[PDB]
Amino acid sequence: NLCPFGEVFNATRFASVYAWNRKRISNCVADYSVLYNSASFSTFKCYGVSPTKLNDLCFTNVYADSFVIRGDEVRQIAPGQTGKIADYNYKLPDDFTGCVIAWNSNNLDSKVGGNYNYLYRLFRKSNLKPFERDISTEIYQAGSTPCNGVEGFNCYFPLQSYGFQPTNGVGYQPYRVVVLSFELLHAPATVCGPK
Amino acid sequence: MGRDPNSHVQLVESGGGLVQAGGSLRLSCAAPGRTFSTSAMGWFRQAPGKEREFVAAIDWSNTNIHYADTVKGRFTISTDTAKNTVYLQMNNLKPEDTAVYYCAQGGWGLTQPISVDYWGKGTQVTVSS
Ligand SMILES: *[C@@H]1O[C@H](CO[C@@H]2O[C@@H](C)[C@@H](O)[C@@H](O)[C@@H]2O)[C@@H](O[C@@H]2O[C@H](CO)[C@@H](O)[C@H](O)[C@H]2NC(C)=O)[C@H](O)[C@H]1NC(C)=O
Repeated sequence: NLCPFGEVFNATRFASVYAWNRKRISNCVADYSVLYNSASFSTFKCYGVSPTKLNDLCFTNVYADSFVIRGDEVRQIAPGQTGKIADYNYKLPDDFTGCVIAWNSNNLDSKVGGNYNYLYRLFRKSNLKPFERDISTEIYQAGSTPCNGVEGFNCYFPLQSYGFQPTNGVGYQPYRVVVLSFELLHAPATVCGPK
Repeated sequence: MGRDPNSHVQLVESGGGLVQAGGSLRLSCAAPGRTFSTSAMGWFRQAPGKEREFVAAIDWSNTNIHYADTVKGRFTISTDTAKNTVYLQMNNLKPEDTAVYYCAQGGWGLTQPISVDYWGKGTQVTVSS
């Protein structure tokens, strides 16, 4: 029973980063070689594990988080980073155990006139904790005047659209990102390599 | 003041200097290993007119050690137990080892040993004949 990685990486549609998707992966054999032999990824790095050893390891829980961000924001999907993605949308732990995988999706996620379906959070009263998700749409109080859900001066709707356009430079183009987290919790293993 | 001078993660190298060929020298890199204990630590070097090249890599558990072929049997990478410092012990130094040596923190890459997240400022090593 092979793990449903084709579902995660080859899905027609990806989530916005503020509403990033989580898929639990369990009770299956994980052929990471379909990934670590492929040459389609612009980013493929792991923390606490080596990419060539994943086929020899067993884990209690495996989660696949996926979303779309700009190419020049992929750097923020790393331990210790700051910026609107790391602070307000998707936060990796400082001691992250897992892998970060990304690839250019300009051919799929850009549109003439701009694809406005992909959103990110621009304002928040505090930084996200690791693996936290915030899907609220409350008006952000940037000044001394309470907003009371009314959008206006100093009172901002907290989400903004990327507006991906196909003629953008590579840094401004959309990138699809999958974060694999490998969890050990003193229980039997559910996900193992093809051994 | 490593490549991103405003980031929370900072790496500071020390120990560079002038050494005679055949001598030894140990570089140090202060690093936030207690906090970022799962990241890969590595050493790079860049000589004048040449591209930066990989030298050595290690995790904070003193395992998963990688070496470039040019330094195998001469260089040794290691960490301290409290996860505060990375080291590059250098033995039987040659003139070709002259370069600015950079410390780096990142993840274990698929196409290369380390996909770097953070860079140090570098320390100059000069080997004379
Ligand atoms: C994600 O899909 C790629 C692309 O595969 C193509 O589309 C599939 C729906 C199916 O119709 C394939 O036959 C197509 O080639 C997968 O990459 C392929 O992987 C197989 C091995 O499983 C390899 O023989 C092919 O050469 C690959 N094709 C390309 C274009 O690289 C990939 O494996 C899928 N990802 C996951 C995680 O399953």
